[PDB]
Amino acid sequence: EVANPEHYIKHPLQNRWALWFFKNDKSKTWQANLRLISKFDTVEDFWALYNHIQLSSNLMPGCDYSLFKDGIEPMWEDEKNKRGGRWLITLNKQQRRSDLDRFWLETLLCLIGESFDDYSDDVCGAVVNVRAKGDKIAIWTTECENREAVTHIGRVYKERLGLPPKIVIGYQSHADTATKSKNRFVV
Ligand SMILES: CNc1nc2nc(-c3ccc(P(=O)(O)O)cc3)n(CCOc3ccc(Cl)cc3)c2c(=O)[nH]1
Repeated sequence: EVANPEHYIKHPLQNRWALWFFKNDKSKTWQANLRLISKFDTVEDFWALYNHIQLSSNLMPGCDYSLFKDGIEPMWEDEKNKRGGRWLITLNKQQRRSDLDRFWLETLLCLIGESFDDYSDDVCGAVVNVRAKGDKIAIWTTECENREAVTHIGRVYKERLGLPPKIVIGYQSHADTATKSKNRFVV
């Protein structure tokens, strides 16, 4: 006597995500430049979000997007972030053209579609940096000492972007990034 959900039910993601924007407006404190766009926990709502906002390639230099599981703030300071690190994809300025938007989207669909299976717990979120000096996309993991997790994650990622095995990508811990110029792991 009830309706068959398939038709009218939204498709719930395994997690609620929060999309954040950072605009480099040099006359404000960094923490205050970072602002929450919106949150979503369903497939339909993700596409509503993605489609109504600018492609990463059309953001001006010094701006960022990032997507984090709800309750993880997208900064080193977060409880789930302080012991962690990231897989860094350094894109040059010719890959802003052919790669950026599809690397970022693939990243988004990796997070919310939980492509890391078991390891999906160690995932916190991801960041795309638009810079004049060449762009960045990073995946944040929770613990920079879970080698089995960190490296399987980084390897599924590399594969999921379609990167050839010539290209190596490195994982830096947050404590190193936050204090320094170097990779804990490479794939
Ligand atoms: C003490 N508070 C604090 N300051 C920070 N400064 C950075 C940071 C890291 C790298 C670069 P770069 O690529 O220009 O070299 C610039 C700044 N971060 C890391 C997060 O960055 C994010 C940027 C944008 C978004 Cl949408 C999310 C995170 C933090 C942070 O986590 N906490």
